[PDB]
Amino acid sequence: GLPVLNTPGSNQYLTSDNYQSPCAIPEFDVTPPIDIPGEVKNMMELAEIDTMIPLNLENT
Amino acid sequence: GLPVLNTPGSNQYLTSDNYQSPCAIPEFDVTPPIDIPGEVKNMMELAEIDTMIPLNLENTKRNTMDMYRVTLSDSADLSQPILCFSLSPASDPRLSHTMLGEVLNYYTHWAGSLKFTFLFCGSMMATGKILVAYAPPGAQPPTSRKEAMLGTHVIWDLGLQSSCTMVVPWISNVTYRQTTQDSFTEGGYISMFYQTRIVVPLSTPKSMSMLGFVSACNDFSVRLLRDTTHISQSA
Amino acid sequence: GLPVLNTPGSNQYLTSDNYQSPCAIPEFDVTPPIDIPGEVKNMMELAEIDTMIPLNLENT
Amino acid sequence: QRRSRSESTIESFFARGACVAIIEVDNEEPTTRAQKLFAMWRITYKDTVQLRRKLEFFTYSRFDMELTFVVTANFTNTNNGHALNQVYQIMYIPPGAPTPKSWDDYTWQTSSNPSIFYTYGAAPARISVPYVGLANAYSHFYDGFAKVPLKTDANDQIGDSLYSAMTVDDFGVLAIRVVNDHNPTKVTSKVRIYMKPKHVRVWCPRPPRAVPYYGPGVDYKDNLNPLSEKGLTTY
Amino acid sequence: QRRSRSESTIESFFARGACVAIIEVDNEEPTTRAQKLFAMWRITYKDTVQLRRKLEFFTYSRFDMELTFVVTANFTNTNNGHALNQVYQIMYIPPGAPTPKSWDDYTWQTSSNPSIFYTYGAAPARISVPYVGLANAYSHFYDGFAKVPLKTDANDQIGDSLYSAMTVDDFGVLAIRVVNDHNPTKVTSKVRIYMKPKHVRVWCPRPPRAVPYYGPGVDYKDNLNPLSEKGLTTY
Amino acid sequence: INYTTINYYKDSASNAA
Amino acid sequence: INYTTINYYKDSASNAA
Amino acid sequence: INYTTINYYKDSASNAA
Amino acid sequence: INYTTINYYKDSASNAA
Amino acid sequence: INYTTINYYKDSASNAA
Amino acid sequence: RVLQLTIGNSTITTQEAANSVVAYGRWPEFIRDDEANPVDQPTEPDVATCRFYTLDTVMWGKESKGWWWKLPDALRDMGLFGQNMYYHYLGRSGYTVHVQCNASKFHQGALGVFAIPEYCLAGDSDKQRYTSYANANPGEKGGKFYSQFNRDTAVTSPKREFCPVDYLLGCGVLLGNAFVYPHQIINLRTNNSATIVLPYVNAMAIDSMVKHNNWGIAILPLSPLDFAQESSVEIPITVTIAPMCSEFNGLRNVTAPKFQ
Repeated sequence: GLPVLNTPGSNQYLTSDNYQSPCAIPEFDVTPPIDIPGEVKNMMELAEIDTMIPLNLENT
Repeated sequence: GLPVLNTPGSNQYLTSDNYQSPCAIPEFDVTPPIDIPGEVKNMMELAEIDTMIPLNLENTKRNTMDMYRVTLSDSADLSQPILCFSLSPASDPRLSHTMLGEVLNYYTHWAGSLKFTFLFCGSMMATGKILVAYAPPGAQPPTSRKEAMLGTHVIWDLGLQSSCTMVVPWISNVTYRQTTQDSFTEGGYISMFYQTRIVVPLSTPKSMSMLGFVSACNDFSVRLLRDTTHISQSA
Repeated sequence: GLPVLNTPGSNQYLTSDNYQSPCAIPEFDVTPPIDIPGEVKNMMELAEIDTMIPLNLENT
Repeated sequence: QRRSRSESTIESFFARGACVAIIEVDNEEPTTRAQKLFAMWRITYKDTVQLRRKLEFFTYSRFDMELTFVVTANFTNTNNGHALNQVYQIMYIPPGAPTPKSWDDYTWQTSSNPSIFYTYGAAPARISVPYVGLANAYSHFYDGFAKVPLKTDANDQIGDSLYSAMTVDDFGVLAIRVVNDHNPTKVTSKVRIYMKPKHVRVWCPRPPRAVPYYGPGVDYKDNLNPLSEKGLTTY
Repeated sequence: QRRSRSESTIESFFARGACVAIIEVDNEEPTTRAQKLFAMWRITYKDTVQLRRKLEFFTYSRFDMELTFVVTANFTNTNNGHALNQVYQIMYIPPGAPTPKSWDDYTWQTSSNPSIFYTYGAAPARISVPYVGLANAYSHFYDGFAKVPLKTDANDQIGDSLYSAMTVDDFGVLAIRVVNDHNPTKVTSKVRIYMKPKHVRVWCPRPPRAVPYYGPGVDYKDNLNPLSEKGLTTY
Repeated sequence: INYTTINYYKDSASNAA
Repeated sequence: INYTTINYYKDSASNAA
Repeated sequence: INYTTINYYKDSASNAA
Repeated sequence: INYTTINYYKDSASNAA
Repeated sequence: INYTTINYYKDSASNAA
Repeated sequence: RVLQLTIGNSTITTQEAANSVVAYGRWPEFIRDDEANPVDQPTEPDVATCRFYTLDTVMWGKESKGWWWKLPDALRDMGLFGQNMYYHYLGRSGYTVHVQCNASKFHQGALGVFAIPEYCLAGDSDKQRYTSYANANPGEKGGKFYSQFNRDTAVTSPKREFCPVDYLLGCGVLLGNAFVYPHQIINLRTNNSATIVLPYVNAMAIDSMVKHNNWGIAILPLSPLDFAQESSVEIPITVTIAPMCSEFNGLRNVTAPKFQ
């Protein structure tokens, strides 16, 4: 049919990968989203929120 | 030739897949189709067909011919309900084996407004009024007529016509309810009381009969096909 | 190289198939055909030839 | 409006592939008993219950096919000797073709019949079959006979037939054998055939079976009481 | 300016796939004990800690899925006899479907439920699941009940429920068994399920858990002293 | 966002849904 | 320098990030 | 509905029916 | 005589020399 | 009837006849 | 508004006219093939022979269970349609089953008239699909349903006949699920007639009539009959069938099957 050639790095399972993958439940009618307040678009809108630190950590 | 790289998920056999597959008998002259009447294009033209439910499932008359009809008469008590059943079209045993039930046991989620149609098959001279009522969940199931007239209800006459039509609306917090016996997504309650007593003249039978149906409107919809529990292969 | 994914039905040998297949003797000078009389283009020019049937099949 | 009715379509209702049979085939020294050196299976869908009860919502249908063969193996001794990797020959036989009789006949030359060689351990086999009917649709629930007993018959057995059957042998058999010669160590195999219809068009809906099946007919013997116990006026 | 803020995005924060369970399944002669011929696993994410504590920065979320099944095997005897290559059947079961009870029931025919056949030794299985919620988002930290005890109840157990739970059975189970028949040699298997969310949208941030978990609730029993010893004015 | 369907085999039953 | 993304499957959850 | 046939090999006998 | 280079992955370190 | 030759590798000795 | 329903020479008038269910929305017609190369014409008894034939009259008592017929099994006794069906090898037809059942204003009860395509009933003996011809085609006299399943035990003389159960409908389905067939309800409160037009439903374009039986009619009393106060009450039911748009093909010698 078509002369392919396998390269190294085949049949492994790398955890950080973005491959296509077959769906298990095809033809699925997904529930549409609504405008729930307070959407986080990035982790940096959690660090930039002003939070309190513990200072006096003496043993009592 | 070409440097391919295998990904995970190879050499498995997933059952729900749409791959190409080699034919075994090539160059085949297929018999052409003809216009056989009654083509089903979708499962929803089976649920929307109006079918009868079994109501009176007492132990003398369940699994018998007479489990479909409800005996209502002149000497019946006026404060007591005629028939009562929740709106759970796969877990309620009075609605599991209907055609609406036998389709919704294949699918997990469902939503849509479904309608009931009762049929009075007494004599011509018998009259009366019947209050059929629906109540959304959250409260106690209604016991007497005094607390069951508050919800959505239809006063149904027996003299002019011999059939009502009650379209139960779609009131739900979630988009899709389930086809299991669950308490988080409860359907509702259906009850039927005497508005007024049945009035029957002399030389007329006192014991009438009633048949109840069920359907689905044109907005009913289901998803997530799964197995069923209405069969058992005894091997 | 290229993220392929094997499907079921691989490594089998189905007898009725039309796959490409590598030649064993490449660069071959094929003998050209000539107009030999009576070419059969289809099995139906064998059934439509009028042939005799055996009728009297008694045991003698 | 705003409800995807795509999950309930006919081509999506038959998307899963359920088993139709399990075939034993063994590889031992040839005994005087019923040798399972080759095994045969009559092609039919009415062997299991979940695919049969699903197809019988519909009177007529036409659809392609996609079979899938999943093969396992075992040993019969604890520290049994090791054995090389085995090769199976699945073989289709149309109606009328010569049936194999021994392990190695003249008919395993597969000179006309399509056959699938499946090396054990690889991905499963996966072949497609087009619409092989001879009418315009497959006919579930044939009503009549095959033969009609005439008045001018000699005896009863000439005009004798079988109720609700179109042909004695529909669609032939599969004939699975193991290509490798037999060993003093024996390897028990169990082939499972899956089946996934494609391009499905159906006609004339009918209600589903609700007492357990019994044989390839439409009759019944046991468990004639499907509906459970439930009160009349209890929610 | 001139700092790529792309590594910290939500779709990049959930890029790794952590384990959610380890399932034992064994293949031995059927004993009188608790036979691990088939095993079941309730689908949940709150079994490990690293994926649970990561998802609970956020109150609501919606996201797809990509599972991955990694299967190992062992023997139980030193010079144990050799055995052929084995086939596993992972099987999904939606809520309400019939649960398997033996090794080989009528329910392993996978006629509706999606199931994955995984020959041992090949690349791992790798399937995707869409957003199967029924609200508009998955709800971490449900506050209320499922049932409300009324004044008109008979006893306490009718209106009884469980704090912070939406449904008793969320998303069903997996049901892993080994297709091959049992042997006098037994092979212990340990399936590990990985999970990698895709297309992640989250809402309403909340601070993370900082005492160790205890059960599927939000409560705590032990190690109530997270911060260590450190002086006030010491650098 | 779309995809690509290319029928590879000559037979009609070989195609996809 | 660029690349090529071709979505192969019909389902929405089957696609890549 | 159609398909795609691309001959890959140089030899004449290598092609498909 | 030439060839064809098609970068398949999104990451920069994934490419070829 | 023709075919398709696409050279995949950069090196000259890697090509086909 | 009163239907002067006339087909052929006979005429069905009425005292009440409400509806007329056309099964699956298709009125019957002949074979409509635009790709037909032969233009020769078959044998069509369609010039005056669309008549209403009338079957036997059954009596619906208080404890009667049901009736069932087959088509075109019920028409082999009478008419010139019964003669064309024997000389011709294959033919098709369409039907109008008209069921009238009168009662006074003081009776009650309700029948249900179904039309099941490919109506395979169930045998009684444990031998599977083991039913003789004469017992599986009772003719215009029909058959009756039963209360409980009583299988036969006589093994040297097996009965070789059906034993359908009414709430199983014979086939195996429930009765409340049996409204997906094209149906009609003779509610004795309002109406007293029921007409159902049946198209030709079969897999082939044209098929034999001696061996195959397309439609099956089943009349179930959904509610039991009751007069004023008595315990003995009998009203009659009469069925009427009209073969519409029939055609036949392929003459041969006559065939008389045995009916013991």
